[PDB]
Amino acid sequence: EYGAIYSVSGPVVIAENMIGCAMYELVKVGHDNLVGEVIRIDGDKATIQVYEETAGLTVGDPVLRTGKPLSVELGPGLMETIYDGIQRPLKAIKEESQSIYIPRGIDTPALDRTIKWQFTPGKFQVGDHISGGDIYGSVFENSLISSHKILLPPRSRGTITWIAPAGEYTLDEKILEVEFDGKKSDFTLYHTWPVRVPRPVTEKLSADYPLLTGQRVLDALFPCVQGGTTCIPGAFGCGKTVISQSLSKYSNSDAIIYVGCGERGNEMAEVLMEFPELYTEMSGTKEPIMKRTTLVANTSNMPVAAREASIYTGITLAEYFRDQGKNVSMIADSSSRWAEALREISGRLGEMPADQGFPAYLGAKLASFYERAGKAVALGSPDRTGSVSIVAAVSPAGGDFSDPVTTATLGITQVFWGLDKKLAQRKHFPSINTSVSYSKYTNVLNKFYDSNYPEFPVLRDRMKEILSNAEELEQVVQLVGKSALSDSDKITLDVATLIKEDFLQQNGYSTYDAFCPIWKTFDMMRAFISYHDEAQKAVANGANWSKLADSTGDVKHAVSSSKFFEPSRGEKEVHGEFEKLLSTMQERFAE
Amino acid sequence: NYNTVSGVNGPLVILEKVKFPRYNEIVNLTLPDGTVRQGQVLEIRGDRAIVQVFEGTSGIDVKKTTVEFTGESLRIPVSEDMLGRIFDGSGRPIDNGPKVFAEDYLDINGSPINPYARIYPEEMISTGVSAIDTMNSIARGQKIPIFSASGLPHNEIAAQICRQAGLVRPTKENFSIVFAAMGVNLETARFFKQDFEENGSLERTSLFLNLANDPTIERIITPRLALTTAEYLAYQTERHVLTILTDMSSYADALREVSAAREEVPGRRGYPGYMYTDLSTIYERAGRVEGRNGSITQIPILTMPNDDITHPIPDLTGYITEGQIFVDRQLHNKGIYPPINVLPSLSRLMKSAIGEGMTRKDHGDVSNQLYAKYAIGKDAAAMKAVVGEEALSIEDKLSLEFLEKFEKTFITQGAYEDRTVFESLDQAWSLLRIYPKEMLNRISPKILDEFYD
Amino acid sequence: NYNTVSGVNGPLVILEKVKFPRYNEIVNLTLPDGTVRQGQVLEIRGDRAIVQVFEGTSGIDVKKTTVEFTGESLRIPVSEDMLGRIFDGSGRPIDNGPKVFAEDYLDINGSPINPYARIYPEEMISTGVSAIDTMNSIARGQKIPIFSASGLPHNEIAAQICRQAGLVRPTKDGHEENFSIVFAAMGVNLETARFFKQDFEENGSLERTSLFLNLANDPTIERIITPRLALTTAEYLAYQTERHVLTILTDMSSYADALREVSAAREEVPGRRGYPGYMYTDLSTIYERAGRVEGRNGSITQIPILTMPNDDITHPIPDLTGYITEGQIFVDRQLHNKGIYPPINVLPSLSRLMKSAIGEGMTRKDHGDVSNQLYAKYAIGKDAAAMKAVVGEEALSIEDKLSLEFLEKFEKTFITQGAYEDRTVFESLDQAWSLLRIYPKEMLNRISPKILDEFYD
Amino acid sequence: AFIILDEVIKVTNRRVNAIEHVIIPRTENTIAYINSELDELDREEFYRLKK
Repeated sequence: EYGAIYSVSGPVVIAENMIGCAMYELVKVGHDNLVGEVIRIDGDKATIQVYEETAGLTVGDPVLRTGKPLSVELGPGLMETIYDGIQRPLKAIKEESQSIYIPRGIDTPALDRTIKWQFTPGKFQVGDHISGGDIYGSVFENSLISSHKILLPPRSRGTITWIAPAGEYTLDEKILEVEFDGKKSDFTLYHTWPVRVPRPVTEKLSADYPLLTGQRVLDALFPCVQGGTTCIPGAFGCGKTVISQSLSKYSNSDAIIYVGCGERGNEMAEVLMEFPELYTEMSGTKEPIMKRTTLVANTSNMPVAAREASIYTGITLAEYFRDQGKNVSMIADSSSRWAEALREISGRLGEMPADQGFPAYLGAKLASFYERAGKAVALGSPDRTGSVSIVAAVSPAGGDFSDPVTTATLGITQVFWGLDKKLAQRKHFPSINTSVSYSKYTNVLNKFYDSNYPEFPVLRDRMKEILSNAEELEQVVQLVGKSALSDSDKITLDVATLIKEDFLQQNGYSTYDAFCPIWKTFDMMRAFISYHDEAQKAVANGANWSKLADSTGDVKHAVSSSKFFEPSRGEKEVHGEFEKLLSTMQERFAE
Repeated sequence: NYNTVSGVNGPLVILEKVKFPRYNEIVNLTLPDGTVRQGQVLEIRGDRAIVQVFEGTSGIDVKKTTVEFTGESLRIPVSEDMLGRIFDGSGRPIDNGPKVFAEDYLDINGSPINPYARIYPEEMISTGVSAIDTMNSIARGQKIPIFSASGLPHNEIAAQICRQAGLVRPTKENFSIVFAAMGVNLETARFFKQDFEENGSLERTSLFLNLANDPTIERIITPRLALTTAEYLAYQTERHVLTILTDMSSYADALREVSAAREEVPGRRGYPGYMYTDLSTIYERAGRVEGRNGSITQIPILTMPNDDITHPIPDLTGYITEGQIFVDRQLHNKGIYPPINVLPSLSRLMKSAIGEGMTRKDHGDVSNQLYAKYAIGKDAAAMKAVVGEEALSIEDKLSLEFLEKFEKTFITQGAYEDRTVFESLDQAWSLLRIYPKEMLNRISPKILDEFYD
Repeated sequence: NYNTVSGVNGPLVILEKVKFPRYNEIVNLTLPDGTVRQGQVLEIRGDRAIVQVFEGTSGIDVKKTTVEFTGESLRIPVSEDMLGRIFDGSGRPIDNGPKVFAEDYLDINGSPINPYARIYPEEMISTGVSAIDTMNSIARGQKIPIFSASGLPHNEIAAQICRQAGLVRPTKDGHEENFSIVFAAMGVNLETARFFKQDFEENGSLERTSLFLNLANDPTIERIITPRLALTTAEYLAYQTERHVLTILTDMSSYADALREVSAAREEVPGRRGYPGYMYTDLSTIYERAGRVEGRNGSITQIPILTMPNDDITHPIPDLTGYITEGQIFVDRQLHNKGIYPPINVLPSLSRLMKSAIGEGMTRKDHGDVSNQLYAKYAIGKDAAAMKAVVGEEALSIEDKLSLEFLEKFEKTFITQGAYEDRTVFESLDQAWSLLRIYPKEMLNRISPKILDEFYD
Repeated sequence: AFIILDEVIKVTNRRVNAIEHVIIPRTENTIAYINSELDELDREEFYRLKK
């Protein structure tokens, strides 16, 4: 039933004859059809909350209800398209309206219906039993990834009758006719799924598949498996954007879903400008990085409803791409903005705050957002495997860990990597605190990595204990002195300084130091462990520290070059150097 | 079945044209999309009624929805076939098995044990841990909680306890436990599942699993179903019932959320005012029944927010349950085996399992002496860290080394390693030998002469 | 004219018999004594409608009162000739100048800038102050907050900045059209406003700029709506007129109390310390009006100013502008009580966009390095000042004494500029090098060899 | 004078140790408890006002 507003209070508008509409349902208010959301419902008069400006909306103006909740369009035409918190293209808005500003009440489609695509039935014929999630065909979207699989939409089970494949059609055209228990039904290449409801899958599983960060320290210290969850600081000027971009580019995942909450205009503009500049490095060079990825940007001026629920939409899209059986990743920048927007939404909902101005559903929403990720098997006949790697950033107001956002982030995410501004001010590579770094996923990742016998965990724990001993030695150096220590302590300190230079530090600006392969990092840790073991063996052999440090300098200079020389196809070249280190030991057994 | 509904606000529901509604009555809600959601009645006034929706009011039409009222209160399908089978938070089977046949339909709220009919905790048990034996004893049928912190090996400690429980107990009929989770993590769920699988007790135990993805109402109702199950096991089945509950913090925050959503008058820290009694509902349900064999031993597990022992959660937990086992993050970063703080951790009655006729009369005095030496060692550690190592007396350094050895040896054993009570008492006797003769004033001459080699 | 008004409580009143009313609609309220009081609709319902009289309902009998419905919301008279005229919170005359002829009318609500249409900071922006344009650099499209305090002459600083803004780009080699400056007053004293207008007319920048003055005696709605008016004015000279614009807001705390009263007008339950929970969005609807547009030569920059209550940075306002805006300019009460020029602490002073506002082609290659070196000299000089106050000056070391002399000099020379004093970036760098000349060549570890070789002479 | 300097250095080290884990921890804990009490009181007042 068409609604008519009988009351307007601030952003909130209550409309009678709304009995047909439901709770938490989107609606178009006024003659301008402004975007709004129904909060409560009393009899035939529902109380709705307009996310846009309430100016211009008057009495007597018919209010049309969508009849459903907030959703999004998953399918072809979604990729290589920038979107807002309301899931609308900015570039198409600037192309059509030809304005630098976005008018209130304006609306545009997320996926282009004016774009013709060539679709073809892959593994679906007429008479075969299929269900929701089962691929009914394949249509090429981006220029990088293989043709995007068009699958039978959820809550649809039956036998196919008339297939419109193969052929050229838009996203607004039905590509199939399915016969269910409800008799005749229509199905298209594009589908619509709720933003508050995660994408349906067949079975849930645990993720043993490690995701490649490309960074040495990231893959070694705090490795994040594909499907796993990791968190970090949202401090500006700490060079977080470089780490994020490098992580997105060197990721082993098929696609990347970036969902922003809110930030300064300069930062958002910088990210938007630097986004399309990235190029692929798989098949030499495909299209831009924006083609095989999705971007959702919301500034500070954006609505709170388009902020807190933006992560839901982004995760919905990421899971939608994961519903096609492809590993993806969800990046969230400045989640504290979404938390504050959730606080303002809590104040707008009249819900009594819990602590420090946080809402009641805070922990529930956080856990709900954290449980959407992971590696699993999607629904349908296809039975394709997929994953979603969650990555979030927290930028608290006061910076204290006592804040609800920080506690919830640390609690939900099993992996927390701190970003220290001083570490970035140390004239070093990407800033991470070695002391505060911890992960609970180490066990499964180690057990899984042992299958290929690529074992970081031994050298990881060894270098960890070495880092602890070096930390104690550093505490003792600031207490008594650095010249009062023993030979083992000095060797440990030198190894600590060496590991923080040619190992931990990796320049993203260079070619071979940009992305460190698993074999590269493993060989690096192996060579380092070999050097430390050779030094420890030479220390007990009766060799002087000075003579050893003088004689083994060539080994250190050769080991320092193991971060370069490109491609690891000849990784054995490093092993020889390790043998040379053993010769260095033989050089310590002579002089 | 009434198809009439009036208003809708937030996560709640209000209906009219009904009468004689029952408090917390089972009600079936059929939505416009055909979705069937279970719900309980909140309050009833005149010809109008108000109830709370478990699955949420999201996506529900007002005039297109129908509601069927059973009129009976909250009812659960308890049976003797629940053993070995896993159940979800909504009561539905999580083991993907067929329809479970209910032996009896009973209220999940649980019935408080009568004071005269209530029997005091007695006998003893072997948890396989020295701290769970010497420092703080654990009676069979008694109720003690476990206070841990986020990031700590709480799941590992709980797994070790559950695994070594029935194994060590036999050295004192196998012990039967119950696993219950409310709004927990999927990773912790997998860890707990692998733990129950490794322990092999899953066949002799029942599991109630409420995911965090699931609603808060189901998670809160999981504890009730587990309570009714354990009660039916410790009464009708006449067997020993161990109660293992996890993620109480999530249920607490969810309870505060439900309290705030109804705009009810909040208590301390924004929580509910009935929270104390709400916890005391399942807290005082534990105990022994006179004339009835078997007992229900409550071993809850909770996590203090931001590792704060001053948090309202731990305070209310201690105000409800009698005694608790505290886990400090200070010893958790030491790399040593699981971080139990002897000072904060204590048992309600440690004198029930002590004395002659049970195990030995040298238990309690050695516990008091060890606690005294440990506390003195802690104070001496603070003083040594303050003034210096040369500013402390001999007894200070002695108690310091004794406490350090107690932490490195006695406190650190292993997860898969279950230490016998005899081994614990022996290790304690060897630990007291480290201290001087005049060091322990809490020990008697006979025990001092007997224990000293 | 509507006599159907049901009742009046405080500044807000309710009126029955309304048809097709809108939100934030303008209305003319004629009082019983014949007094003319303007008003704006706060809310509307199916039965009655609630509005708010800026002059108040005091002395207005609802029986003899009349209410004329305009049928339109708050709008602004944008024009290219708008520069040089002074207005008030309601858009009415202030300095008793003429009536500005509008080129086009626009909405006060305005519209947000598209994310893909946003352009990053490129051109540098000269502040003109020795402690501002040097330490933390500012560029077009950057949000730089100004933190003042009680008893702090933020007015004179604002006037000095406005005076230094006109000559800020003589060196740019956009010249024909003078850059537009926007002066906005909210809840300001009579003396401060008088001095502001006097200095504006004396500097001669009053003709090339625009002034909107809302005093404390004026209604809160006027001061609250003043910001939107100035924002729309700056927006009209950017997206349409395509010209460089600069926005300046004074006493944002008074506007915060005004917005608090406006929020209390809806009888809504206040948040922590009596402040709206939507205040974050309110500031997000303000500071987001600054930035660079892609394809547009004209850029708009905004530099708001707010006084911290009870000399505390813990205030909700500062915390709100902190994570939103990039960098913040604080004020040291000690240096202000030291009888010196503007007391901006170099330690607290920072800018995130300062990296794009310096360098070759922007300002100088010696800018950032000498800035960090000067800041380090002030900090280490402060530490050495604390150390010398302990064991005495006999324990003073080489670098310690050097940092002491450098700190004293920079405090008595570099930091001190003046009220009407405006120094060029070249003069600032020259003074910086001259002040750093007291230290040796090896005394600066923050300087590069090439720069030092191409500078020192 | 060197011996007296050693004693004074010992007193200074003791004062530094007293300013490390003693005064700092006490002040931090007190500030935390006071902040909690103030926030709780403000929350109660805001709850009463909301009621």
